[PDB]
Amino acid sequence: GKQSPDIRADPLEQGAGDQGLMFGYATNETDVLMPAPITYAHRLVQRQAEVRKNGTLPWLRPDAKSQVTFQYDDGKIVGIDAVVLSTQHSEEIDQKSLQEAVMEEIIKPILPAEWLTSATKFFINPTGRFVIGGPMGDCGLTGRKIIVDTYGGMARHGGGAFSGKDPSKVDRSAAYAARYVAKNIVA
Amino acid sequence: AKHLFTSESVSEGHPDKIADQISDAVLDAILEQDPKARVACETYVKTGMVLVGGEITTSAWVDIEEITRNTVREIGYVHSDMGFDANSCAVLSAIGKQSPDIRADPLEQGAGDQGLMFGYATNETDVLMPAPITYAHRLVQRQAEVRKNGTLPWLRPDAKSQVTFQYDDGKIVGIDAVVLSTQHSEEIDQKSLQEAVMEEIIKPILPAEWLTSATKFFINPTGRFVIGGPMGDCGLTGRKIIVDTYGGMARHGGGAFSGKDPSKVDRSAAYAARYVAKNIVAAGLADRCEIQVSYAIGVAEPTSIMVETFGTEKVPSEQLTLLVREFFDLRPYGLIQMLDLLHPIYKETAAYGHFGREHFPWEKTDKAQLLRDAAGLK
Amino acid sequence: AKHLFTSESVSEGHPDKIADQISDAVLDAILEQDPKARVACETYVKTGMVLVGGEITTSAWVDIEEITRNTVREIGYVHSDMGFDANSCAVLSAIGKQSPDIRADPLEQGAGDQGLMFGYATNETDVLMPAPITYAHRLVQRQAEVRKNGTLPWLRPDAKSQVTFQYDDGKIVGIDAVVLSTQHSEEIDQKSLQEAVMEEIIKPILPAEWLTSATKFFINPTGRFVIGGPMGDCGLTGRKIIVDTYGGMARHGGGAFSGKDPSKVDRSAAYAARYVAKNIVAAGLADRCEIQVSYAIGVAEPTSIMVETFGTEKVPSEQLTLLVREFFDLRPYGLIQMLDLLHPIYKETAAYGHFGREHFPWEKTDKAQLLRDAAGLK
Repeated sequence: GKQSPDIRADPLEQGAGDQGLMFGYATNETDVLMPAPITYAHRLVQRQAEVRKNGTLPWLRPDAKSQVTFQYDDGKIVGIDAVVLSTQHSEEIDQKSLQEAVMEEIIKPILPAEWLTSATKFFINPTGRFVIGGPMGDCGLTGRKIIVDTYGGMARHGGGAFSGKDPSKVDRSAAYAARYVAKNIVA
Repeated sequence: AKHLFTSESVSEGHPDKIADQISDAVLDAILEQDPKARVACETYVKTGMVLVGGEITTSAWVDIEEITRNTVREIGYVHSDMGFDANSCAVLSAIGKQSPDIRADPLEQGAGDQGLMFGYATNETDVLMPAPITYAHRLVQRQAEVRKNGTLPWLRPDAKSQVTFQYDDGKIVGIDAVVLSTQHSEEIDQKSLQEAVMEEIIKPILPAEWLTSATKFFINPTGRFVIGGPMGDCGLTGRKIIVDTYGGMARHGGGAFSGKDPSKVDRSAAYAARYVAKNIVAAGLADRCEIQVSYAIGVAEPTSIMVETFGTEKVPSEQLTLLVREFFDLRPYGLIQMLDLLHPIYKETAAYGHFGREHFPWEKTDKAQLLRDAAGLK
Repeated sequence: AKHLFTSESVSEGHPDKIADQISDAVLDAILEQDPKARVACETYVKTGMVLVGGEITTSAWVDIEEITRNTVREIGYVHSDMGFDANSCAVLSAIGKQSPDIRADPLEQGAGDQGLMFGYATNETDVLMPAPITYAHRLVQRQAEVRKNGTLPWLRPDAKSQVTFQYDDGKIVGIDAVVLSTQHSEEIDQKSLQEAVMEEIIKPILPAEWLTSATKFFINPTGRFVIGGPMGDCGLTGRKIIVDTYGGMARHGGGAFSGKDPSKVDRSAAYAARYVAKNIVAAGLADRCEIQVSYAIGVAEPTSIMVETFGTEKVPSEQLTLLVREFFDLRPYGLIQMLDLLHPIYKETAAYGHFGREHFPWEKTDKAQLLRDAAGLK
């Protein structure tokens, strides 16, 4: 539903267009001042898209999910306890060869080798074949993945979705601003 | 160590809560006929249409349009002057129904999908919930109660609340700001609305000792609120997850609840995590407890279980994790068995929070005594 | 040789006519900016939603939702009590817009699609149209006129009419049955509605000498008609083609008009066929004339031209077919050039028939004198 913009007070005195809660988080755990588990979770799926697009593994398909379980000890990471990488592929590739390729080409280049011990458990497509996915597999709505966007489970969240909102709405800009002040305080 | 904490809640007339109630109304209708059904319902609510979609694996027959119109009609949208009419709105169904199939151990079923679930419980309140979210729910719940019983006939379903509590050394000492945006009819003037809302909603709910002269009240700060509901803003299922569980007081896994059958760990495990978190606090093991359970799709046992007591535990932390694994069966089917979730009781849980109301299966503290004896606290 | 003939018409509030007006309102908006655009708009109207779809090849920017709401609002659907609200209805757009491309003879362009087009004209009426369809349109048009100007404020947009004429040796001698179903408000009682409709609609329109005692009037035969319009029944573009052109008096090719730009022969050739049929009758060549033009997609010249005079021709039939080819350029672009169809004038043509109203380019009898001289009838 498109409308028409209208047409003298102080611009900085504009009130918030809607109420809400915004949370910003920052920790010196990582270089980019972010929780470690969420960063490496993003690396795996980002690596999957990178490998699929450049042609290293042509049989990959866009849909993919990752899940990394980190083992802390006195507040410091000492290893990785479980890695889950569910990816959509084509019917051409067999299941056994998919696990070998995904492990060697996605998990190995990303995660540090010292964390992956023999006690680490890998779950690469635990169910089986994953050929038809994407929108057909499940419905998709805007703002249903807010936690994986911001920090994962490491930090509290206000509950306001980001995507599809212009900066004038505090549900998005204030969350960016809260992260901005949180990062500067830690930095 | 004074610090202000804020939590908010929305009424059942909010567009994001209409979708949640419609999704769970469909779920409850299916569970009445086929308790073992698989339901994943997503609802999109626009200015004049309701789009109900998802994938259903059941042998039950339900009339989506009849359920949707009845749900909206019960909320109180009866004519277009309110901005949405239940009797004259488009109800499109995109539901894809399938047929259930037909010997191993039922408790060994793997999780249908991966995800993170967080459970939280604190001895701050009687119901073992964060205080700010409970009173935020009270205001919007009081608004619906007053509107329906006829005390204030000029109220309309859509309403939002936001309460800012002033902590001091971890204890609440007052309320710093109260915001109550409500939808009304054009009959009532703005000045009389603020007097009535303050006297009839805020006063009966919030304790009088917290409301001092320094408390700031924002009752419809913008102005008139006549046309609201779906016309004012779009509504989607699962956009209000934080106001459902705990507000901002606790971390959240990111999985929506409404429209999902108990067989999906995105909902049952969150209830189960709250169940074990409430029992640990109720047993006196910790003042605050936070539980994280993680599942991998196709795997029965959780990939990780984390208990956090924020340094308020009466027993060593590594002992608590053993107790959680010993007593509570956290396998995906074990959650259903230990909570009896296969009943049509999810219509009521999609209105003013899934937690804190004692008439729910996951809000029972029955294993609290067993845990206390196991920990040897006498 | 007495025989009863019946024709019917529907008001602009009918669901099948709302879709036609919405489709042509979109067409007129596009033609104002890009006259050479290609528009094929299909509209589906349901209880609370309007779905506008089609393929557009233009460089123009239009707001479909604003156009649709304004069109429905002008009809008179303003609140949900009528069964449909223009301000609170879902307007979904499925329009697929493309970009126009950028040297042969323009008149040699082939037809964009194949089809059959029929044109008809008879000297029975002044406007050279069948009598039953003209008076059927008068009743519904009078109903809208009375409702809007405030003579009968309790009327509502939806209305249908049906008049049964009694012929005798090819001449009308009376009216045997009049049916006028109209939508009203719950305020008016049924008995008073029939007296008002009969006195204020049927009496001023139909000639008094035709309405004898044997004439049967059916004014809302069922009963109350309060909720109608889109809620009562679905509406689609092109479902009322017969009531648009001639009723049952003439054959029809089956191509819908509303929502199609003039470049498509499914609309322009039907206008052109009526144009040549009206001129032949206006020239005195025949009392009744029927023209069929058939195009093959990708071919300029029509595959077949048929003239039928029903044995009422003043010149040999094979001579008429030569005259039609000589004077009228029936190539797909020749129709536009000889009728000046590239103007936003199609909003008015989608309400009470595309034919019989003299303010239309295809209703002009300018080549009648030329045809009469060519046939050598002095």
